[PDB]
Amino acid sequence: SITRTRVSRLYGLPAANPNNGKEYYEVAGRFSLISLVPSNDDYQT
Amino acid sequence: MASLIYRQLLTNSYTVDLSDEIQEIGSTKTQNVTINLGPFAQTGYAPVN
Repeated sequence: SITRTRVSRLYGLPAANPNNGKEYYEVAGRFSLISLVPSNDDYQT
Repeated sequence: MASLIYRQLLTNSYTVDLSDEIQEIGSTKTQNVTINLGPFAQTGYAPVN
């Protein structure tokens, strides 16, 4: 909201100060990758 | 002897029938060939949309 102003009780996160005084936000978890790379000790069973 | 070979051909003529029986029966009771795949794995692309 913005006090002294009738435009109040809206939703969203403002662009005025999105950090809320914090140096950073963090999100942590697992990473699962399937990539294509060279091959070694192969050409047979 | 050298005519015994003709006599032997005649005598053993019966095996023609056994060979025909082989030819006709094996082709009805043959097992489907299964391939040994290569040492690689035939990978390609992923499902692209």
